Amino acid sequence: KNVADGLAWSYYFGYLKFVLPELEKQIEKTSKFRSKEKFVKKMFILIPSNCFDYDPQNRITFEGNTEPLEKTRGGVFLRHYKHSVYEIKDGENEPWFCIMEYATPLLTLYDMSVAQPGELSREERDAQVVVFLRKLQDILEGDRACQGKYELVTFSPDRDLADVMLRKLKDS
Amino acid sequence: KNVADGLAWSYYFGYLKFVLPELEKQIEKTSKFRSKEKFVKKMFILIPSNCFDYDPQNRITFEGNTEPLEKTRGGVFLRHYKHSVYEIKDGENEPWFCIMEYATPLLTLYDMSVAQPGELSREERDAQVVVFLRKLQDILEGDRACQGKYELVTFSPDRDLADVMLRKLKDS
Ligand SMILES: [Ca+2]
Ligand SMILES: [Ca+2]
Ligand SMILES: [Ca+2]
Ligand SMILES: [Ca+2]
Repeated sequence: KNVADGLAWSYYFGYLKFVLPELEKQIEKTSKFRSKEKFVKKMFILIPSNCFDYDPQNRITFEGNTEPLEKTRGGVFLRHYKHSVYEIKDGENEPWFCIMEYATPLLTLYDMSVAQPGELSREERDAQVVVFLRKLQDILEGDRACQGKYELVTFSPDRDLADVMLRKLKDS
Repeated sequence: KNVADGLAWSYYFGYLKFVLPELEKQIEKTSKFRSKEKFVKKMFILIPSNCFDYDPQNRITFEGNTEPLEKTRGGVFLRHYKHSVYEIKDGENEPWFCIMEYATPLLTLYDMSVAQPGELSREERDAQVVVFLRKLQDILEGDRACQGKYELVTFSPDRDLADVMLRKLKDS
């Protein structure tokens, strides 16, 4: 029922609340990318459809991670928040540098329903997913510090990851 | 209602599923701690009570993090999972080295109810919390690979953090 709200409220208060309003800053701390033009300074939250290698042609490549985001809690607990920047080759053209995130709260809905159907039907989850994605927007859409600092991207086997991502970069 | 299950099912499939059965291994990869006895190789999930400095006497200290756990998914997405090891001073006696985690799915219930009461009441949440802790156990309690690799610890202002942790280490 209204549990997809709890997952979306946890993806925000526990992650996107403080990594999004500092994304630009943190990216401007990583030397290897500061003077690297054609780097869309925005977090792309990637959403897969259906069920189970998104890189056949091998256009995408891990190029490192941004400077961690030291956040201490309660005056004792330290936690680092870094992001993985990838390089997407546009044929012979210049390559692109983006930040992609494989959404964990959503993936745990796929993983669960494949391992615990009784608790989460593959269909009962399909409703929980559509609510999560639409709830996640309405939360961020109401946060000025996180506004325009992200983008939701959906792909599939027929929707090649490298292709769809290159499409989103020309319009960002 | 039955949403706390979704939070507990996401903390497992998205984190505890693969960091817990490898904790011992990862800790035995971090040079600074391999030859360091009095290091309880177990993850302590810390739970705070009520609402808002857990270190007055300053007995606890960040001593670094374990070797990250590179986990790639879909053949493209890289993600690092490290843990923060702290040093708890046992008076003039030898010091202890443990792994403490400030639980993210639970903290998002506290943070939320302070910022969005209408969506999550202080009481409606207090139920969601007690269910989460009881749900999280039965999931881990049913996974032999995660069994005995963790421990739930609860504290409060009257329950000094450095103090409560030292009793849990001597009783392991
Ligand atoms: Ca330059
Ligand atoms: Ca690749
Ligand atoms: Ca030694
Ligand atoms: Ca301290």
